Amino acid sequence: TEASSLVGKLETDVEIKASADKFHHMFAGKPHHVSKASPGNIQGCDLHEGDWGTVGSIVFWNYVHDGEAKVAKERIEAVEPDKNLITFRVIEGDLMKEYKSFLLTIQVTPKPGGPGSIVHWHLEYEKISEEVAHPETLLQFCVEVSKEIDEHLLAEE
Repeated sequence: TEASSLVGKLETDVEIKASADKFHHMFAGKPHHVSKASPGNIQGCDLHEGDWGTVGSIVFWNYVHDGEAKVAKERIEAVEPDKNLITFRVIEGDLMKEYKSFLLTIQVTPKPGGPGSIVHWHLEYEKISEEVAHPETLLQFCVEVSKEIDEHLLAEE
């Protein structure tokens, strides 16, 4: 049958130990990062608290994973402050070579109970063609972010 509509989607739910409240906390102007010992340290402007206006925000997340420098190129498409929702748009052209549009939305809310929060991954992507698209790659992207963000929040106060 193939992707008859060519739009494909995949939805997965990852469980985290990180509090949804503690995740939601990143949308506030204090995630803990200070330019200290800097009376005028020139190295560019340190990436601080979001002042990009939330929607339309383009930020880059850079991390080292297995010795490789991994960077995520993203654009905020939509954010629910009350529902704790964040929609990521792919901007990287590399991923655009398999999907002519890829949108992934995550929502972190309490689900098992209390601090137990589940991250709902909602992925929607338009196949350029079937053999061209590889659903595998999105899941790997999701899992590697899930574990990082969870542990990064656990690693912090």
